[PDB]
Amino acid sequence: ARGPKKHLKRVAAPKHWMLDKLTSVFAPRPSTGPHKLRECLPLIIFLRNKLKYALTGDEVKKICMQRFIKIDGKVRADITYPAGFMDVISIDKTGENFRLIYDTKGRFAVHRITPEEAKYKLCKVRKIFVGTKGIPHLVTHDARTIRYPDPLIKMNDTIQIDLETGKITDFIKFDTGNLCMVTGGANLGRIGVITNRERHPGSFDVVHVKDANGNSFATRLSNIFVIGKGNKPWISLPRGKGIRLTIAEERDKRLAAKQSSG
Amino acid sequence: KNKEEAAEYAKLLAKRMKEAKEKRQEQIAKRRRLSSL
Amino acid sequence: GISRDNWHKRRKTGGKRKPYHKKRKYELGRPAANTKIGPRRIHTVRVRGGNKKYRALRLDVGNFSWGSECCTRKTRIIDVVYNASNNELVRTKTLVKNCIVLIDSTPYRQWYESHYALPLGRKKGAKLTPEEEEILNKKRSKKIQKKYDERKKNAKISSLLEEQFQQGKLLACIASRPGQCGRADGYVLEGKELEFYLRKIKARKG
Amino acid sequence: DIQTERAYQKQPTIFQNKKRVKLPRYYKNIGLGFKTPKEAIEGTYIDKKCPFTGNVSIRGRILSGVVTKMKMQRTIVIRRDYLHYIRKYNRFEKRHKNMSVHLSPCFRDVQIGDIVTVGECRPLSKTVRFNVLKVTKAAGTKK
Amino acid sequence: RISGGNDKQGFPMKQGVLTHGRVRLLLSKGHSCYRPRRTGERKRKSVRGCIVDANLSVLNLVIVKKGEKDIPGLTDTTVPRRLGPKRASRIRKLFNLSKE
RNA sequence: AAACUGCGAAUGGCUCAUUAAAUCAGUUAUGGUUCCUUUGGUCGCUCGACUUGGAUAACUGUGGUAAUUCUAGAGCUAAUACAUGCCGACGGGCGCUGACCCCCUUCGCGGGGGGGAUGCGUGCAUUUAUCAGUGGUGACUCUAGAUAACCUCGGGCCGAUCGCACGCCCGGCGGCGACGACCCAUUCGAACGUCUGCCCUAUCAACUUUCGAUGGUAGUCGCCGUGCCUACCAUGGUGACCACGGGUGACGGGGAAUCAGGGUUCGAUUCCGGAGAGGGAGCCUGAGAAACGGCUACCACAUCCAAGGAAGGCAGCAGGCGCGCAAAUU
Repeated sequence: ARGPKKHLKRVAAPKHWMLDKLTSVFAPRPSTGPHKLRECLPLIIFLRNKLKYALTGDEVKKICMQRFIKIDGKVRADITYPAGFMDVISIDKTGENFRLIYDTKGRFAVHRITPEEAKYKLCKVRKIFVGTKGIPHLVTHDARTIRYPDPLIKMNDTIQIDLETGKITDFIKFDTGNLCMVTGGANLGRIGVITNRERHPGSFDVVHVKDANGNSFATRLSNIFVIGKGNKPWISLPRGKGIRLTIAEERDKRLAAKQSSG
Repeated sequence: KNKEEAAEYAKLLAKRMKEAKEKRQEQIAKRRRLSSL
Repeated sequence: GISRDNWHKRRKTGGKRKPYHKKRKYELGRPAANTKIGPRRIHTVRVRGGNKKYRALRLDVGNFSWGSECCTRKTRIIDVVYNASNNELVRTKTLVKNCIVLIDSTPYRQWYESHYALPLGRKKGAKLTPEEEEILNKKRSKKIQKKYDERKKNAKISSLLEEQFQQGKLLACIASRPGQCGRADGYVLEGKELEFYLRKIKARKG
Repeated sequence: DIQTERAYQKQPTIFQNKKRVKLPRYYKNIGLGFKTPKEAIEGTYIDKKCPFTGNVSIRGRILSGVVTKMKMQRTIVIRRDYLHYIRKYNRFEKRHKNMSVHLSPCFRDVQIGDIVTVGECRPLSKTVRFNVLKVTKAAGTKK
Repeated sequence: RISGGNDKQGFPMKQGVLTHGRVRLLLSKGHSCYRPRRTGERKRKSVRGCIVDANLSVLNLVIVKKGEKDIPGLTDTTVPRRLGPKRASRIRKLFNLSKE
C-alpha cells in the first residue's frame, strides 16, 4: 500500500474478538486511540457480540449516537473506538458498569463492576519523561500523559487514577510478591504473585510469576500488569480468578456442573 | 490549574526530598555505626 | 527524479541488481542548493510529512560563535577561502558545512573593547577621532573599574587572533547546513584548528 | 602523527580552544558489560565510527567471528562459520557468511585468526553494520 | 479597453502570452482559461495570443470612458446591483456610517 | 438546489508482467527516521479591537468553437477560503548593565561587604557555540538546566471561528459543546537496516573497478543511517562453503495434493507481504502517490472531426473481439 490501510478483513481480525467466519468479509477496524489494534476490543464488538444489546452494526450506531455509552468517564460516539484493558464502560440508562479484564482465556469477558468501583481505574505506566520546564511526565498503557506525578512511581509501576478528575490516588510499585495480571502472550489472563525478576541487558527482561495453586510460569516484562500490593487486588476479579485450570480439569468441572445441576 | 498543581507538586517533592534526606541521614547514620563498631 | 536508491547499484559481490520496482517518491533527490555570498535569498521547500526546509541560495550574514569567552554575533560573510571536500567550491564561492570563510571582526572587536575595555585591532600610531569608544575605554566608578581590572588581569588573546582582528577579518568554520536550515551559523577557528587551516590555505597558496 | 585529511579531525563533543592562564578526551562505557579498553581513553586517535570514542550506539544483536582480512583501512573482514541443517539428508553442511566490520584503532595489536566479538549498530557504510567490541587473541599465539 | 475574446476555432485569448497564434500552456489553479477538477491538477490547454489580428470570432470590449452620445443598446438601460452588502464593515463603508 | 470551504479520492477491487539474497518468512532494531487521524497532554509561561482588508464563485447578463466534465468578458455578494492584525494577563520577576548611595578596618590612599536611577535582553519552536551534571537506559553527543545569541518576508505557535440552554451580579463575570492549532506523547502505520533461510544451470570459473567496485575523510542531497551523490585519498570486495553470468511454463509466504517411516510435487487463486496499471519516463497536490477511475511528454495501438483540433487507458463489475483444449449475467 502507498498510504494507511482503512479496512480489516474478518479472517485477519485478532482471535480474542471471537468474530465468526461467515457473516461478513470485513471486521470492524478499530479507530486509532489509546489501545493497540490487536490488544483492544472495539465498542461495536462489546455492544453487539458480547452483550448482544444490538443485532446489527446500524443498531450500535443508534445506541452510541443517543450518547448512552461512557468509556472511562467520557462519552464516545464511535462504534470502532478501541476500548482496551482496565477501561470502564458505563452504560448509564441501563445503570450498569463494565471493566475490560482478560478472562482465563485470552478474550475480554463481561465483568460487571459496582458504580463505586467504576469511578477509578488502574493504569500501568510506559515511561517517565521530564517536560519543557523540569515538569515530570508519566505516560500510561492508554496514552494518558499525567504531568506532576509522585517521584517514587517508575516504569512498570501501576497508578490508580480517578476517572472524573484524571489524577492519581494510589500506586503499586513493581516489586516481588505483588499480584500480576498477564496482558500479552500465551499466559494472557493469568493472575499470580511476582516471585522473580530476571534482567537481560539489551534483550527482553523475563518475569517468573507464581499462581494461587503454585502453578509457576514466565512472561516477558512488557506483557505484565500489577493489580494489587501482596495478595489483595485493587479491582474485582472474574470467576476463574486468572488461575488457569488445565483442559483435563476444565472438562472435569464442566462435567461435574452439568451432571449435578440437571 | 498550572499554579495550583505546581504548588501541589512543590509540597509533594518537598515531602519526598525530606524523606530521601532522612535516608541520606540514615546512610550517614549507618556509616556512623560502622565507624563506632 | 534524481534518486537516493540503494537498488540502482552493485552488491558486495559485484553482482548487478535487476530493479523490481520503479523509482519511489521517498527515494528522492532534490538538486543541490549551492548557496552563494550575496543579498539574502532563501527558498522554502516542502519536504516529507508536510514539513518545511529552507534552501539558502544566497547568504551573506551568520550567527558565528567565538568559543574562547563564549560570545556569538550576527557577522557579515565576505569570502570563502578553503573547502576540504572539493577544491573548485572555493572559486565558485559556495557556502557548505565545514567551509573556511573570512567573516567581519567588528562585532567581536566591539564586544571585547566594551567588555575588557582594552584597545584590540587598532594599528599602533592612530587614534579614535569620534571619541566614542575612546570614552568607553576610560571614565568608570570606584568598584566597577576594580571589576574591569580583575577581568583585565586574565584578558590575554592569542597572537593569531590579534593578527586577524588587526586585518579586520576572522577565519570561521560553518557548522550549520545552509542548504538545509537556510542559515550560515558556525564558530571562529582557534588554537590547533586555526594553525591547521592556516597551514592548508598556505599549502594551497604556494 | 594524526590529522592527515584535508579537513581538521577532532572529537565533536570536547572543546579544545578554552583560554589558558594535554587535550581532554571523550569516551563512554558501551554497555553489555564490555570494558572500554585503555588505548581508547589514553590514546590520541579520532574515529567517528568507534563504539567507545565515536557517534555510534550498539543495540540489537551481539555476534562473533574470526578475523580473516585486515587490508581495508579502519575496517576488517571477519568470517562466521556455522552448520545449516538439511532435514532430508538428516545432516549439517558447513556454510560461511563473511561480513565487513569496523575495527576501532584502540585495538592496536590485532592479527588474522583472532576471535573478535561484534555489535549490531546503524550502518557505517554500504556493507558495514557492525563495530568490533572486544578481541580475544588466537589459540596459543602468546609470542 | 480590449479585454480580449475568442479565436475563430473558439480557443480563448490569454492575458500576456505575447503571441498572435495558438500556443499550448500548462494551466494550474490560479490561471485564466482553466478551472481545476482535482486539487493541484495542471492540464495542457491550448489558448490564443493576446496580440489581436483579423483571425478572431469575438473581441470582448469594455467601455471605460462614456462618449458624447447615449448608445441605445447599453447606457439607456439602467440595471441596479442584483445583491447588496452582507459584511457589516462593507455596509459601514457604503452608507458612510460611524462606529457608535 | 447550486456554489465556495473542509475532508475523502493513497483504502477497497483486479492481475501476476517484472522480480532468484531481490520479494518473502521467522528474528531484532530505529539511541538512525517520518506520521492526516485518534487518545491524553499543552494552548493569560513571551513584558511588547464590542471584531480589520478586498477579491471570487453560485446568481444575473452578453457570448465564441463542429466538438469536450471547453470556457471568456461584464454586473454583484459570503467565510473556519486568501490575507492582515491589537487589547488583556501586566504588577512585576530573572540575567547583564551601571549612574548614585550605605557600612566596617586603616593618619589616609588602600582593603572588604550591601542597596541602586537608566538602558539592553529574556516563553516554546528553529539554528549555532559554550558551561555544569532533575529524571532515565545495558549503554546518548538522552531528557531537563544555565549562558551567549540567531529568527529564513517563498514568514512556526501564542484563537478576528460556530452552535445549545442562558443565568447570576451596581456595563463586568460565567456553564455545555463544535471547529482549528505549535510542540510532546499515544495510535494507525510507513521507510531503512540485523541474524538466518530459495529452484535449475560449470556447454557460466573467475567476477566487481577512474560513467563507484570495497573502504577512509569532508561535504551535497535526503525525513533520517549509509558511495545515496560529489571531491580527494586508499586498493580493496566476492568465489569451489559454487561468486559472477544464464535459464525459469519463478511474485514470496501461510498453505494444497499424495504420503507407513522418509519424501515428492504444486501454491496465478479469496489471508499476510510485494509489484503493476499498454511500454518506459517525469511531476502536481497532499500526512501519505513517483497515484494512472490524477496530470505532462515520448513510443505503440486506437476514437470523434465542419481537417482547425479535441479526447483515451476494463491486469475494477458486467460485457464484446481475439486467443485458445480451457473459464458465467451488459
